[PDB]
Amino acid sequence: SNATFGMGDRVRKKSGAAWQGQIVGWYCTNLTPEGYAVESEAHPGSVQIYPVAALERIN
Amino acid sequence: SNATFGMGDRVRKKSGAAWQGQIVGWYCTNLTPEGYAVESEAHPGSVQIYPVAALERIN
Amino acid sequence: SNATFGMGDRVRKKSGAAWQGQIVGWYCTNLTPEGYAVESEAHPGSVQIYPVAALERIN
Amino acid sequence: SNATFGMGDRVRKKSGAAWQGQIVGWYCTNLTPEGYAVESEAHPGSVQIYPVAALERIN
Repeated sequence: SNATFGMGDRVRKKSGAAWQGQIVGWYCTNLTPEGYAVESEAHPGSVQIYPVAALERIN
Repeated sequence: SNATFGMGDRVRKKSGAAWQGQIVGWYCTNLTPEGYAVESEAHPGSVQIYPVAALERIN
Repeated sequence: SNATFGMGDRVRKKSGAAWQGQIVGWYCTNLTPEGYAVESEAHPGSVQIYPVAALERIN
Repeated sequence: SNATFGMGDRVRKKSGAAWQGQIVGWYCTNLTPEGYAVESEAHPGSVQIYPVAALERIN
C-alpha cells in the first residue's frame, strides 16, 4: 500500500541496538501502525520486529 | 493464500511459554516459512512472533 | 549492588508497549548498563527484557 | 552457583535460529530454570534470552 519497505529490502536499525538484514514480514498495531519483521543477515533464522521509524533501507 | 490464520484471529500458544491475543502480522523465512505476529490481549502494544505450528485459534 | 529492583519485585512498563509481572533476571550491556528480565504475570513462561528506565515497581 | 556459563563467555545457539556473542546476564523461571542473556557480537546492543540447553560455549 503506502508501505515504506517491501519484502527483501535490506534495512538496518538507525540507532541504538543494532540490527541488519532483509524485510521478511510486517505487522500493524495501534502503537505501531507500520511495523516490519527483519531477518538478520548475520544470524540466519533470527527475526526481530520494529516500527518503520526505527529502520532505514541500505544497498 | 494458503494462510492458516488471518488478521484479527484470536490465537494462543499451544505449549510452553504462554501468549494470547490477536494476529497483527506475518513473516516468512526459510526456518519459519509461515509465521505470525500476535499482539497480547493482556499487554496492549506488546507483540511477539511465532511459527504457525506453535499457535492455535480460539474463540 | 546499587540494583534498583530485586528478584521477585512486581514491575510494569511505564509507557508504550505494556508488560507486567515479576523480575526474574538481569543483564548489562554498554547500551543498557542496568537491565531486567520480567516474566509476565498474564502469560506464564514468557519473559521480556528491558532497561531499568522503562520499568517501575508496583505492589 | 552451579551456573554453566559466566559473564563474558562467548556462546552460540546450537541449532535453529542463529545467535552468537557474549553472556551479559541471566534469568530463572519455572519453564527456564537456567537462562542466559546474550549480546550479539554482530549487532552491538541487541540482546536475546535463551535457555541453557539452547546454547554452547565457543572460543
